[PDB]
Amino acid sequence: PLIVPYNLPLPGGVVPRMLITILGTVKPNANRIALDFQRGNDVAFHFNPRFNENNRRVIVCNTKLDNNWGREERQSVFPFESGKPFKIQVLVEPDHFKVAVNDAHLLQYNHRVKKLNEISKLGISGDIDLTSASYTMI
Ligand SMILES: OC[C@H]1O[C@@H](O[C@H]2[C@H](O)[C@@H](O)[C@H](O)O[C@@H]2CO)[C@H](O)[C@@H](O)[C@H]1O
Ligand SMILES: [Cl-]
Repeated sequence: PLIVPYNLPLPGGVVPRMLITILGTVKPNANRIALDFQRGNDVAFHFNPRFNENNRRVIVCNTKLDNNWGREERQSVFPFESGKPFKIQVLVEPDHFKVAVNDAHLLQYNHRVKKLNEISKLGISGDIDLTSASYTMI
């Protein structure tokens, strides 16, 4: 019921205790999913499940500054499956984003962009049917 790519504004940026929840279903024969927490043109946190990178499934995380991608942090634990519904929860903590998928902790990503209050948009894209994109304070 939501258009993809989807832009979710994050008013006044992010802050510790902010929980962002994305519900969707992976399409059959999916290639990629991307969450992009943006600070203007910069990407503070790119969370990028890849379903077929040299016949491997991997999650690539990174930051884009001044149009340049930085050093990739790769996670081989891969909780997504083509055709299946998922929940991604991103909890903002003082020193990292903490990601859980389907209620199971997946990874953390240390804050490289430090102006948390300027990370004011989340872009959601890729091979999914998007059901819900929302946030709350815990
Ligand atoms: O780093 C995130 C970024 O990756 C780009 O692709 C990389 C690829 O991961 C790497 O193996 C290769 O050496 O360089 C490519 C270009 O930097 C994606 O194009 C981009 O969308 C992000 O996902
Ligand atoms: Cl910064």
